[PDB]
Amino acid sequence: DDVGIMQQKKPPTVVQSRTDVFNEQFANEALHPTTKVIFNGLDVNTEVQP
Amino acid sequence: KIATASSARQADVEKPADVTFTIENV
Amino acid sequence: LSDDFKQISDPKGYLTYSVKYEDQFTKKDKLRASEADDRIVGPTVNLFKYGAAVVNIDLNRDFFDTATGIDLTKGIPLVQDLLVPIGVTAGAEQSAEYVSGLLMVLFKVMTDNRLVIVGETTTPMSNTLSTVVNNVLRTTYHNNVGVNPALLRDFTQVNWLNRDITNMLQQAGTKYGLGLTETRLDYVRLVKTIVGH
Amino acid sequence: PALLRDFTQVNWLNRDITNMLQQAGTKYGLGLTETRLDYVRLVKTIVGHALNIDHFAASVLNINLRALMEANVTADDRIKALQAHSMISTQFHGPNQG
Amino acid sequence: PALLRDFTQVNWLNRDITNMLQQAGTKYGLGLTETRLDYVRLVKTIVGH
Amino acid sequence: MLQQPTGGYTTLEQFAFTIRNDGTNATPTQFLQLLSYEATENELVKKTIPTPETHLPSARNVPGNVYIEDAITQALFGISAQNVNAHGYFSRLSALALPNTSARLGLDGVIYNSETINIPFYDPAAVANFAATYAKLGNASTPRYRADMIDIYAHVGLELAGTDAERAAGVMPVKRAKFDSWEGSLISLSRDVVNWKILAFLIDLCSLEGEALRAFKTRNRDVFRMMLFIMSTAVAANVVNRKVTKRVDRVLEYIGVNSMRTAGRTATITYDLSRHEFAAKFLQLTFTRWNA
Amino acid sequence: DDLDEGIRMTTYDQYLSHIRERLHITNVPDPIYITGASTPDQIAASVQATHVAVVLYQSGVINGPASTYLRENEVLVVMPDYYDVVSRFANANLQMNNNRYHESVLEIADIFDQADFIQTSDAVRQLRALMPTLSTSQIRHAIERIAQITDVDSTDYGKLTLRFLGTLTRSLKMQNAQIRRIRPDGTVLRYDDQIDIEAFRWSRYFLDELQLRRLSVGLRLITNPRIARRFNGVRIMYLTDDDPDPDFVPDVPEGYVAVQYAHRLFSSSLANKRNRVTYTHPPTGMAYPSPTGRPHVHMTINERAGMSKLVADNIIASVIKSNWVVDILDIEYTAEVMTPSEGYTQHVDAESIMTAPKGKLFHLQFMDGLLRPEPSAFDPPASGEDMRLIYPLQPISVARSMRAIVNHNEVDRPRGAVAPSSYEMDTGTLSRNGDLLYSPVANG
Amino acid sequence: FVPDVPEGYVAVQYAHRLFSSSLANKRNRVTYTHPPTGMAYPSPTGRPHVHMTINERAGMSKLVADNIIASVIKSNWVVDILDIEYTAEVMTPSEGYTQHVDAESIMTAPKGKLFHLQFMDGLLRPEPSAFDPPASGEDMRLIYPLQP
Repeated sequence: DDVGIMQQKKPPTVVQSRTDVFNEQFANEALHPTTKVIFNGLDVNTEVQP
Repeated sequence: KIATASSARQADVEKPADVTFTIENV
Repeated sequence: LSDDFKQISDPKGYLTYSVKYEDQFTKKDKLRASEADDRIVGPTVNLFKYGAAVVNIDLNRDFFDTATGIDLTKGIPLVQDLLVPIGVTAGAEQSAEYVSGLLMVLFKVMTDNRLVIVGETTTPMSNTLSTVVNNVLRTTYHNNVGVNPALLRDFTQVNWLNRDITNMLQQAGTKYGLGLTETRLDYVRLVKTIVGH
Repeated sequence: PALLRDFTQVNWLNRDITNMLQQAGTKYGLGLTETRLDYVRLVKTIVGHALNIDHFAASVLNINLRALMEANVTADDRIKALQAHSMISTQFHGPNQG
Repeated sequence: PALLRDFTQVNWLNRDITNMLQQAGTKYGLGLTETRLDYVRLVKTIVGH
Repeated sequence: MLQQPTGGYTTLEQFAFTIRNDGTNATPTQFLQLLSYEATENELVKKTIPTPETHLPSARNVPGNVYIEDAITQALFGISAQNVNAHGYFSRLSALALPNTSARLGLDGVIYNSETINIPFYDPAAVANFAATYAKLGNASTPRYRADMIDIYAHVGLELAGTDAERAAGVMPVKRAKFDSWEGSLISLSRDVVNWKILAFLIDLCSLEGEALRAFKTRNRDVFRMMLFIMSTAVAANVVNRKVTKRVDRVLEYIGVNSMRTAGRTATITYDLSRHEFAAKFLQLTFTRWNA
Repeated sequence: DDLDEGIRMTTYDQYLSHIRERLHITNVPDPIYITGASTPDQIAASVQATHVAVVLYQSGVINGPASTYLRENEVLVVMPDYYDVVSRFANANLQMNNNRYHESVLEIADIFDQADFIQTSDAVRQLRALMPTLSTSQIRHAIERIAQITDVDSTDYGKLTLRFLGTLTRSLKMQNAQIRRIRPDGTVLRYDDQIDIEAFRWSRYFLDELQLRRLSVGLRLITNPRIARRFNGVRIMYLTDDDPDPDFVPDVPEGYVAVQYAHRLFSSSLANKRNRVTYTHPPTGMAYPSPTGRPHVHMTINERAGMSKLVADNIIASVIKSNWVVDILDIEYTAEVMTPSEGYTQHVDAESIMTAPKGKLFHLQFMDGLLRPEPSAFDPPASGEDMRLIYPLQPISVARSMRAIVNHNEVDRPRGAVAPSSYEMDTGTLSRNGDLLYSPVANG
Repeated sequence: FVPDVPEGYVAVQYAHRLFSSSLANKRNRVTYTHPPTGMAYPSPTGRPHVHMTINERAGMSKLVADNIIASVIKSNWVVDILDIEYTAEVMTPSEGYTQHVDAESIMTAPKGKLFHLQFMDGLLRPEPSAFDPPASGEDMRLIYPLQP
């Protein structure tokens, strides 16, 4: 229940950037769990608060 | 530091029976 | 004489516990415990240390060796060239390799001619053992006590575990023991004496 | 001194200390003891230990920990203080407000 | 052709083939249909593939 | 196998529910006496609770003894409960729902796949009556089946703080609860409650019928109200101390209004969204049974 | 009547292979045929004479009371064949019915009291069931392999070393073989204790008594559930990776319609100026060219072989865009159950699962995400969704004994933690004959 | 072609208040709470069909933008961004799309930027030969005009 401290092993993260038009195809899809972010560069929480 | 998995299984320690020359009883 | 049996001490089982730990977990409270108790309960409390994510019961790979042609690395026995297509090489990772595996298990157990001889043995002086262990222990035990979860009673930090195990052991239907126990064959001779451990 | 019971060679001492500890009015303890704050969270868990420490210092460490326990400051307080010191209608998007 | 059954992309073909094969009057097979052995050696002599 | 007494399993002294009160033992009802309420301008109104989905989770066979009581009571009351929506436990619950199952629900609150003669267990008829509804907790997360997490707390409020006239009217002012209290009174209360064998209370809730059921509802109202109290603290938007003379009075604004607060706090146990899904589903089911 | 209850019956080939030679060897009259003119009293007389509850079938329509007797005393009728079995009985109830049988194994120990002539069990049958149909040449291979494992020279075994005909190979197959005296005519004589030696009455699969003793233990090990870890079938489905437990199989949702996969279902078809791999849906026959917008299907796939790549890809696309659930029963796989820190050392494309050779063992990994600690309260929110396709069809972790040896909240148990089974710890006692036993439960 | 909103959808004005970090299954999530019912939706997959109207788009968190677009993809949200100004070049099928506009920029750009969308006119697309086996892919269009 304790909040984790050591850097945990996260699942690999696909970043399918999504454009005005695209040809989705799902051969070679990963079957194991795999996070799917849409935008590039999400690390926007940069103003650290001591 | 990163989190790490590890594994262990109980070891065999079976050995051919010792040939003692001493005896326990009369 | 014919060597009809393979006399041995501190025997391998057909099954062994195998365990995976997530090593970031570790109880802050170190458990200093009696020396004599740690030479009985010890291999267990190391095998099931805090953070064991899983404890499986596998075929003993050290016993069902590669000498028998078995490979237990993928969790099932797998034997290389028993059931095979003829006129063509079988190919890797065939599922028949599993059925072949069971035969080689079934074979190897059919021909286990091991005969246990008592190995090196301690006789702890009893005041030197915590009572939960002393109730389990029966006079004497092999120094290679091996592992059993019933040993974790009143030792593992993991409270639900100790509560559930103490809950099982305190029921009539189960009762753990260790080392020398009386048996119908006690005092029987055969060159030496038979005993029950 | 309560530790000296059945240890110190000095017999009158052990007799008098055993005599005190066996009265109802006094009862020594050591280490982890249950308390009303057990299981309470504050990042980590609060616990109670029966220390060998003066009651004045113990009293202060208690009031400190309980001060921090009741303080209940959260991220929203910080995003509020942040908002006050930033240009009007600036937007903040931190963690959970609680 | 009967081996194309449930194995060719061309649907109508595989349907028509599966139909002819599912008729009582026709039945494809491939391999060791029969085995005559010696009356004394007990080894196989004349197979029928 | 335990026979179920005509008054339900709760009549047995074995299943008595008793919270601590600044450390002393107490019936839930005599703790609930300490509760006091300050009304505010807002008015809770109980909407009809939507009828629960008929679809039970599939009765898949699973390895091991599922510990369903500890699962439910933790998910409702235990600090930082985890994996509360994980499906296997409720799959075995659905397995209990079947007309002639080999599964048995022991008084321990565990389900054993064996006939297991050694361990005492509830009459299978009763636990089938109970699983037939509470296995539905297994769809607590699935979006098609999710419970209202917001309006349902109105009912909680009504069954807790509500005066008999307010329960008649079906509407009550939103209330701020308060009581003379000890240090970690809310956490300690939840600990006292999470040790409850609530499978007894629920199995009796589902299996009992007619006058026996109604008499059970009056006999066990204060227990249910205590569980409602723990949940209401978990979702109270704010909780604080108020120093009246030497006494300290704990206060929780507000009863009956789920804040959907998810971040943990010192004062009380706290629901992650998964626990809100679970608890909301538990409430929909439990109130649908409680009102009949 | 319960599934165990009913009229026991076995095919003649089964009777001949097993029970009959035992009847001969135990010196009992051949059990009677039942004409249907047969009285139940006759059948009782026969079951008395044979010391086995068996009768052979003869001719049509067994009479009612005799049939009721067959049911009440569990007499094992031996049908020549199973075609139109119900016509053979005069069911006044009209309740006896084809496809209302329960096929099951029956140990010979259950019908014979003569313990000396019984060595094996249901186990070996159950293990033969896993085995491929075996050519005699394959059998010889298997034997020679087992020989080389045991370091014996099996050269010229099962062979003829003729000077002029050369070496020749006879079949080594001989299931249930017996040593029997033959007539000079060459035909077999029934075993006679009067002239043939006693060691010959029942070859015990040609094993030493000791090897049989160990063979029983081993058969108990092989048929034991924990050892059986070659899992079958995968359920492909598009969900967020929520449930921590490795053994998870998502339930199929209420609205789905099961559809057996067949090449017939998918067809190239024109749609909006292109050749979509259209799927027509059998309940309505509506054709859906796009993977999206198809009705919720629980498509079982009994046989992956011959599936088109455009079709395999189209099914997986339908799994995502239309939320199909797709069981694939043809897959045999081993599953390693990884802990969260060790992640997923192996990764599999949907293309590989849709196109593995039918006999090869896939090796899937599954997370037991239970030992995974809560996020720091200030970690940035995860916008996107973790997603998961592959699932076990039946439980994995059959080998599991313990799980999550860590505290939750320092006292409360983690959800999903498992205490070791009680039977691990019952150092029972020996029986009066030296067999192992669990401690008595309750008393006495 | 401006696609119609499907019958089951509900209109919801965007507000920063609708999205928030929240603990779910051991992970912080850009939870969306749906104002008609108030229920939180920690993940994009479960969310009710929503015809979201983003009148402003200023001040909005980039995580919230990735979450809304994920919701379009997963929950089939139809999200109408009113602020955007754009030129649009119709293209012949032979021409193809010479250049694309990522949703990342449509969702996170200054209010005055002038996007240039492209649109194929499919009227003159070649018809496939009757026998040729189907291609594996599926073409998709994520962004649409609100006006002709």
